[PDB]
Amino acid sequence: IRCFITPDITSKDCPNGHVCYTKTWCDAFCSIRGKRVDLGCAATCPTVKTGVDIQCCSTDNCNPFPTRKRP
Amino acid sequence: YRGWKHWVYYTCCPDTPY
Repeated sequence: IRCFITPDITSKDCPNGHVCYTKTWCDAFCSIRGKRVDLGCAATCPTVKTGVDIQCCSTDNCNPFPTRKRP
Repeated sequence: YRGWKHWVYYTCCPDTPY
């Protein structure tokens, strides 16, 4: 359910979601175009650390201003 | 020409799942 703007892509709401899981994770490389960091839509706050900056928030409007790219 | 993109990701226009 629309937890932030959009997970991988643009079109719809994360098919898997509960908490606005602001996941700034790179795994090792970060192979997608150039993620705009944290969005979420997953479950719990099980780690939130290491090389994974996670701003897991269970608020209603976790998505402050509809800006994606910008200029 | 033609080959536009299947590139957007982060919103602007349609999808990047193709």
